[PDB]
Amino acid sequence: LVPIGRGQRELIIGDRQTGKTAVAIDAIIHQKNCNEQVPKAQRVYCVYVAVGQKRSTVAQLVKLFTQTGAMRYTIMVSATASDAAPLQFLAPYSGCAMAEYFRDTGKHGLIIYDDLSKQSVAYRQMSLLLRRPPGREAFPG
Amino acid sequence: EAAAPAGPKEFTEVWNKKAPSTLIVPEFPSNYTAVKAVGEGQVHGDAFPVNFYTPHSILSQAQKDTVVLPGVDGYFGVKASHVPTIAQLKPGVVELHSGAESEKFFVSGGFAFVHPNGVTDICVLEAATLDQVDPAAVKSALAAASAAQPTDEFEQAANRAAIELYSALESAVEAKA
Amino acid sequence: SNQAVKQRIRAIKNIGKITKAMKMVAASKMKNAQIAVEQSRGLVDPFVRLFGDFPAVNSNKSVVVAVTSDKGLCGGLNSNITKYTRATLATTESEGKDVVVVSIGDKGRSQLTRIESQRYQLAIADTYKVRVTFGQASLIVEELIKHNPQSYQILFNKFRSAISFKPTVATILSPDLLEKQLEDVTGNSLDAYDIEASHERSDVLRDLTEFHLGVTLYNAMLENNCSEHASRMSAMENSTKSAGEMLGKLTLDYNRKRQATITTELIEIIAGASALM
Amino acid sequence: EILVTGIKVVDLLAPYQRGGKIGLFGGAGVGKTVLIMELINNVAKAHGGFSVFAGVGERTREGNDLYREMIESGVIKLGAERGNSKCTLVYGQMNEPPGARARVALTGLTVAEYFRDIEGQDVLLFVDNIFRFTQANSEVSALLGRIPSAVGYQPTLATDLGGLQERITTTTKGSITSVQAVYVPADDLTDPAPATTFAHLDATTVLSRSIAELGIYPAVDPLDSTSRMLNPNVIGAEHYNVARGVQKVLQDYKNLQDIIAILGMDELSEEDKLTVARARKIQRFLSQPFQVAEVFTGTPGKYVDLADTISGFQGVLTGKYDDLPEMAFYMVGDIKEVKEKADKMAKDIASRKEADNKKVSEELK
Amino acid sequence: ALTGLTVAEYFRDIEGQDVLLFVDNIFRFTQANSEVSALLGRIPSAVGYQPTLATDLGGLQERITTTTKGSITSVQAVYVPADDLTDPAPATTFAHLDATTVLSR
Amino acid sequence: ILGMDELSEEDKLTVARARKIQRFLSQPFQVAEVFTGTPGKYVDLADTISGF
Amino acid sequence: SIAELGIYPAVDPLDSTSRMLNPNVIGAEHYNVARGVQKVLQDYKNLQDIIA
Amino acid sequence: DVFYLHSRLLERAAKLSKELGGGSLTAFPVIETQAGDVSAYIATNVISITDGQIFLETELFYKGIRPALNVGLSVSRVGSAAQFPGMKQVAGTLKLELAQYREVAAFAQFGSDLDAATQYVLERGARLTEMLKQKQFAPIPIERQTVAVYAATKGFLDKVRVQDIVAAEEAVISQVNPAVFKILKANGKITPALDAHLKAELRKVKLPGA
Amino acid sequence: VGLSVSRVGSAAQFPGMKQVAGTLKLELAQYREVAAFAQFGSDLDAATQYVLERGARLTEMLKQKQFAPI
Amino acid sequence: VGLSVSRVGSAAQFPGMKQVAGTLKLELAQYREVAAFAQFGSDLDAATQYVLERGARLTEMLKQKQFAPI
Ligand SMILES: Nc1ncnc2c1ncn2[C@@H]1O[C@H](COP(=O)(O)OP(=O)(O)OP(=O)(O)O)[C@@H](O)[C@H]1O
Ligand SMILES: Nc1ncnc2c1ncn2[C@@H]1O[C@H](COP(=O)(O)OP(=O)(O)O)[C@@H](O)[C@H]1O
Ligand SMILES: [Mg+2]
Ligand SMILES: [Mg+2]
Repeated sequence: LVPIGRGQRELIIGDRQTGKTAVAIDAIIHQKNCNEQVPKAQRVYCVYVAVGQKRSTVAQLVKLFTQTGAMRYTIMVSATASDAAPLQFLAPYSGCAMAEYFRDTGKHGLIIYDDLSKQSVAYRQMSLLLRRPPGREAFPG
Repeated sequence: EAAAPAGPKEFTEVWNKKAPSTLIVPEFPSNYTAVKAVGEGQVHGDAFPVNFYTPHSILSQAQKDTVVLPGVDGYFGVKASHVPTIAQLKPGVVELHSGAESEKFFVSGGFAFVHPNGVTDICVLEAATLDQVDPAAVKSALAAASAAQPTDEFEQAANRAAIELYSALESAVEAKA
Repeated sequence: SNQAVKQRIRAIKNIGKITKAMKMVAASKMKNAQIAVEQSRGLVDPFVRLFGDFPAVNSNKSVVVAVTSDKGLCGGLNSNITKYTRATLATTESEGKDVVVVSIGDKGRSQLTRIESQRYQLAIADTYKVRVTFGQASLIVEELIKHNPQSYQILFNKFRSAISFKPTVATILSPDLLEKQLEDVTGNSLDAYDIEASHERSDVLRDLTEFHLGVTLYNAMLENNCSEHASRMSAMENSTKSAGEMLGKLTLDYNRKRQATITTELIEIIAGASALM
Repeated sequence: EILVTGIKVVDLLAPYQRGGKIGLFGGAGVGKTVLIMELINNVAKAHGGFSVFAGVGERTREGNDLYREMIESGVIKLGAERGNSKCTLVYGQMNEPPGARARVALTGLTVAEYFRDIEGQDVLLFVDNIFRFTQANSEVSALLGRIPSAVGYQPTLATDLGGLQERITTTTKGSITSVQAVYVPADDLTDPAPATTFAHLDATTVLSRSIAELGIYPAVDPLDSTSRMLNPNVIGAEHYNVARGVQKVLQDYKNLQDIIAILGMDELSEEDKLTVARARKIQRFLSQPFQVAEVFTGTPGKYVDLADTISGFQGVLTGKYDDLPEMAFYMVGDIKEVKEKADKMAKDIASRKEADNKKVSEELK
Repeated sequence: ALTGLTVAEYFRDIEGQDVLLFVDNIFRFTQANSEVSALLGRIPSAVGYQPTLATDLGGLQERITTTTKGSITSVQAVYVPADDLTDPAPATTFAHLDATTVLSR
Repeated sequence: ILGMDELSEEDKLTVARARKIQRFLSQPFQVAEVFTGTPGKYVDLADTISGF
Repeated sequence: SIAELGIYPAVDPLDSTSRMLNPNVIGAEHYNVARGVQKVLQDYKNLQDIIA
Repeated sequence: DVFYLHSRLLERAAKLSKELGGGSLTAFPVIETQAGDVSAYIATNVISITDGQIFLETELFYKGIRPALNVGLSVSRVGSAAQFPGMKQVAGTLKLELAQYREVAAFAQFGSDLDAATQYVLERGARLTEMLKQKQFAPIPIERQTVAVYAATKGFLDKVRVQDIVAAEEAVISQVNPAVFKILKANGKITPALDAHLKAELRKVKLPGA
Repeated sequence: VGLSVSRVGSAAQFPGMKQVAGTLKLELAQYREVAAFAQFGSDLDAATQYVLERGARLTEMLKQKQFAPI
Repeated sequence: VGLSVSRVGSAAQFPGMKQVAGTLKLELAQYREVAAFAQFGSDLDAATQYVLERGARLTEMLKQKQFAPI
């Protein structure tokens, strides 16, 4: 129904506990299933950016990825909820810089910014505590 | 022999045992019928209750003293206590009488009962009084009816009904008194 | 956000207007089709005064008719009749007999072909599309004596009042099969009548029970049509009061969200201005 | 690993993990203290380890009630037998200033963290209203000189709540089974303080105000409560399929809710009137009497085992109980007790016409 | 409205009479005080009214009373904004009203 | 939607009372007799309670 | 709403406006078929609520 | 801190221990809602502070039912242990009969139809409703309340029409001899010696109407 | 399905799925077209009842489990 | 028509229009309250169908082309 492409940014939007992380995980697991099959340059290297999630969920996700063998191609950037708000703000950029290595060197990357609705709350925390004037829902400009 | 007495009282027990107990027992047309046949009364002398009926209208429900009805064996008058009869009617003029004054409805067929308690029931499908019929149409309609006689005898049954009704209507419009 | 509840208020408001229109449409249709019901009530009683009322007969082939409605906002009428239909159809089936089930009105065919599909041979709709007349009931009754049953159960709603609609069952016995026999006591109860017809009594009773089936079928669909309009007049009344209670609740919810929106937008503006002032 | 609580809507539709964070979301008077007292009653007795109760900004009446009901239960022993006590109370109740309510959850966490890390134990940490932690920081941050974020909360909401909630974990050397109550501030689940703490929980049990207005207690919303244990690879497919079937029937009844309002049930399809009757049954069958609610209702409590709920909810789904009335399922434990209530409703409609009780010759007794 | 209350308060406190006071649109009194407190730099309360809405209304409505020498009765025209009786300006004004005269079309 | 003919006699007696009650709530004012001619009425409370 | 019916381009025929839609500008024959299309579309938009 | 404003005020209404004199303090905060909305900020604040609630409905109040207590939404679970016994005996079947009366709300013959077998609970819940109505500034002693609701809920006012239960219950209080009120207040419960003399006193009174 | 869009559409999916998926995308639009007309039960002319099962079979085809990509 | 007011009102209109428009706004109000029945097939009691056709020709009376005042 909604087919992705190879350089496409596709938003997984929904309410809580509807299966957004699940769609992203099936994308990463399917890329492990197809990387063992294609000649060396159609292989997709995944990056999971886990912003704002609890550390138990990231442990469950690393357990799942390593028991299915998908951790061989996956990087996981994990700025959890107890981390400082600049680490949660900066972890999508860290993960994108890790996954841009494969884009810049002829390979193919795939990145999931899981809970990008939490990077904005961490950025709002930083900008309100740096005394920058708030806006819509007190988010920065 | 009546050892299997169907009825409204005897449907109720088989219903109360078989059907669910949430429902009230379904009604019957006997529950809406106030006057009957076998249980006597309703005459009190020279009067008798006449109920002249059509599916679209209730033409009379008063009491009369004589009614003359066009039976298949000819006309016949029903006085206050006639013999109980089920008289099929042919096309003709049903005439009510309450005394000196009379109303004459021309009917198309039907039946006519009079019951053992003296109540009579005239049951016809269409009864138009003689003022409502024009005679210029019944003559041309009988001329168009007594002319074309198809061999399909369903249509000749309809033609026989046509010429019977129209002829009795034509004799019913020169029969003013 | 605060636009969906506004158009939802508009939708419920127009639904309330629609159902208040349909209520008085059904009121006008009940007020004119009531005199026809009281006029047709006369002809059914000379036959039940003559033949009587024998619902609990033992027959071997029987046609049961459920007189339903065509349009589907009746509010608990056709379901009531398909309850009573099988409630009396299981009451009079204990003999290992044949049953043909017929429905008048296609909301009967939507409700009877799932509850008795083994016995359902006929579905008659579009009966109320202009008006019900006696020739129409006569054609339907001729389709009922296409089969040759021993009895006829007719299920309809008698227009008792504008609020009460008593569901009735009316029974018609076949002439040579049960009509002479359910009158036998100490001889016969029909022998007091002197037949003044052309042929023998086995044809007079044939003509009389065909007439009696047609008359009670005419009155059946006519009474049921008046009660269908009178129950639609009450169901649309409940629909207006329900869509008025819903509108009165949803307007309060809209006013709460309106006040909350003005407060939170103003708090956003003050918080953005206090950071600079 | 699953933690059976003995509550039907909790076991079936959102089962609790034995070492995970558990949230009870409620809206001021829907029953999340009675639910947490029933979880103490059902869980903390059969648990062999230690319990901590952190009362963060709740009624002091309830703190005295829990203390006395724990002394008479023997869970707290006074004086010389104090070493056999199994529970530690830490109380920062709603009379305390906001600096005390904002740090008393950390006290309760520290007492639980000692038993987790040092003693190697399995701990239960009940926190009554973890919302009041967030609210107390929101009270003190208005005076700390910060620009406020959305609805009026501090700009550091999520990092405050995350730095508190990331300490309540099962580690490799101990487990904290934490049941937290969360208050939603104006029956608003989109308020930032409930919406922030949805993310730190394994099982959310969202309690509804309208379900409580129906009279169905506990007022757990079956279509707003979730769990990570509702998965066939942990609870088995026979439990998972009946839970997803019950949720499917309750959602398919929720989709008819305004048609039933503005038109009535008279016009619905007979494959959907079956759905409405079955869902009115299985939403009375989630109702349950509690052992802690028997003091103000009088009906005794019903602990229902898990297999009883799974079999009892298969039966209403398949159609094995379509003849029993709706109210036969209300406030009963098992599907067995539906059958003894269904016929007891049919004695008592027949016991109206049996006798004419008069009392004679007792004026000299 | 306070000028009108003063001219009525003379006839109450000095003349010793039963005075009427017609405050035409008490809502426009509320709205004018909302504008005044917005111009003085104060933070608005709920929907946008003054924080002092209850006490600015109660400064007017509490001098309209019966004392030992006379009384002031007050027939106040009430405007209800956005057809909303729970709007805080008519919700505050209705707390002081002792009667209600609804004129219908 | 139905008509005054189908009403009860007590459901027409309330109509016959309420029409003259709502007519008896009317009053000609003294401030309108400048331009409407009909003189104005000042009704006491004792007359009002008994007359209703 | 037009695009959820699969109709592309999803131009709202009512909510679109132009300064050229004037009988002095594009001609009265064009203007009347435009206003007639908008008339029948607004009538159907008002009838959908009683259709459902 | 508008929660703390009310919480630090209402927490001072306590029942002290026996070491502190045994004194108490009962609080009745009053909260005005707007259009019956109890999901307001302050209303949900004080609901989550106070032990019970007394919801007063505008629909009942403008239907003549005064005190207009919403009997379903109103709770008090702390003072339910501290009830007058005897009143606790009859109040159970009182609010159970009113509870199954609230299942006959807006569909007696308003909603769809009538079954007319639950006319007993309909014309019983009406008499229990007009039993609980009460005028202003006249509070009733508890022993005369429990006698009045005993006469209501045991069926001793079952024959009286709905229009004069206000007169029927004051006739019950004025006509039943005032010894039983002293027995009921001193014993504090409807003792097995007392229900007999109560039921003997309750059949010999002339209730108006009928 | 009605609210989830994609900018590339074709030219960036499987060609064999491109043969068999346009007739699924439009047929689910037909299936959603009749869901607001399934509360009465008139069942017009075996069309609004035929796609009422055909699209309902397609939406059941699109369901799948978790952690098990195909 | 129902939401457009003029608080000056009839004191400042054409006196030849004032005796004709007082009928017009009244029967336009009558047409506005009977506005759902225009979309119906079952005709009502012809005290409403009369005001339906009358109000329809009255709304078509008040139409006016642009830049051509009367
Ligand atoms: N295809 C599926 N089939 C069955 N269950 C599923 C499917 N996808 C997800 N789930 C279940 O739904 C629940 C929510 O999934 P998931 O965590 O992916 O959603 P989420 O939106 O990321 O939630 P959160 O916002 O809490 O992170 C999980 O418990 C998972 O077991
Ligand atoms: N399981 C239940 N059974 C019966 N009544 C309940 C139940 N849960 C809550 N209630 C009622 O709801 C009220 C809510 O009490 P409580 O749990 O203290 O609310 P809160 O959610 O504000 O802590 C209780 O007084 C009780 O009367
Ligand atoms: Mg997620
Ligand atoms: Mg609490």
